[PDB]
Amino acid sequence: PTVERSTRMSNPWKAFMEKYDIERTHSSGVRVDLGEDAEVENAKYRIPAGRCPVFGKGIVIENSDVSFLRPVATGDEKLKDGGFAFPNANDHISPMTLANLKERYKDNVEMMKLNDIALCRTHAASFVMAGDQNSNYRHPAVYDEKEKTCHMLYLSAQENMGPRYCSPDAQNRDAVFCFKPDKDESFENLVYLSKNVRNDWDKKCPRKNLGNAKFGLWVDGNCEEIPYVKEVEAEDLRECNRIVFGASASDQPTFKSKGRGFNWANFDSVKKKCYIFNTKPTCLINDKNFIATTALSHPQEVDLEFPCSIYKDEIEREIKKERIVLPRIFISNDKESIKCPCEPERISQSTCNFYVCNCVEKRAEIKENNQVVIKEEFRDYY
Amino acid sequence: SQHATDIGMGPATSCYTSTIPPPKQVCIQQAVK
Repeated sequence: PTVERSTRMSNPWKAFMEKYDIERTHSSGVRVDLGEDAEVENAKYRIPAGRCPVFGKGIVIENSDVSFLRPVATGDEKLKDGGFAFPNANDHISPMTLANLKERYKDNVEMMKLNDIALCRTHAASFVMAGDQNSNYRHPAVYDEKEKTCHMLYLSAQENMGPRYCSPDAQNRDAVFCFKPDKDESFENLVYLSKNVRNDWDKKCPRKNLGNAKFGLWVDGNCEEIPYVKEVEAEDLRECNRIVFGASASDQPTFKSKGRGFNWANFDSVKKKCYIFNTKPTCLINDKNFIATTALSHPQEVDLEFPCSIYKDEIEREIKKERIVLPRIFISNDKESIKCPCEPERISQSTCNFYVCNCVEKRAEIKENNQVVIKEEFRDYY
Repeated sequence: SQHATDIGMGPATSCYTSTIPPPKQVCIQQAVK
């Protein structure tokens, strides 16, 4: 009967971390999303294309007291007296309460399967321009989860700066307003939705912040710290989430980010510090002092239940296969299961009471650009 | 107008069609300023 260490280099966090691969799952701008081109009347237009919802995002209109959720100004009204939302129509398609969407689609069997956000999104995304369409152009939506109201947006624009392009001067009521995307308490229950958002966003996209956790990089059997991060002062989680959103993937002209950007952040709730980074995380570090957030994530919701069993499940799973080949997992809540040559270290900040075997042959490391690479001694074997 | 296009301003619109059955033409009451 033999016991040995496997040479297979995998990652037990793969299925769990998929929703945090913003470039793969959202695939468009976050702060400013304008990832899809649309030709209307032989003219080219930019529309939001992200596949995930953006929680807590709203549009701040500079030196205006009008919410962006108010309808756009029409005919007899001045530009600066309205918002961004769809205006009054022969059929009241926007704003629409959940009860109204439920009445409108009461006979549609397939639509009865949708969650409130997916229902609002499908509703807004169903409207094609009349006559000569030929276009993929659709309007985005904003679902208000507190007010249970779906708002179609007439304007797909998210940011406008520069004195020559806009007027912040509230005494110049006739001209174009200055605006920017942002997250604040007044927008916290809002859900910014492009026409492309996944109906199964609850399984594939971020929402809740991860308590007792910080984002990390899987380095041959343990979740390690991200070496290159940008530290910022943040009084609370809301501030850290607002900072990461501000620094996130932008499709705004300087233009398709494809979801690449400073999308993730680690919040130290004791030190009051926000560490933002632009490389996708591949695991979580169980640390009682941290909250892991994204630019897509809810400004306040926290899930404190760290998936403690991830390592033990995978070790036990593999042992159900006399040759025993142990996986390259050097962390666990069952210290003996690791089969460590020295005494495993007890991680004090770990709520899962994890033990780490530091004294093992490591075949990978992190380089200057946060890239996990195979060590030179092992490159030939792999 | 190149700036306008670049930041996400859209075409002049008025009438739409829902693709979810039953289809119905919806038109904006007043033209957008």
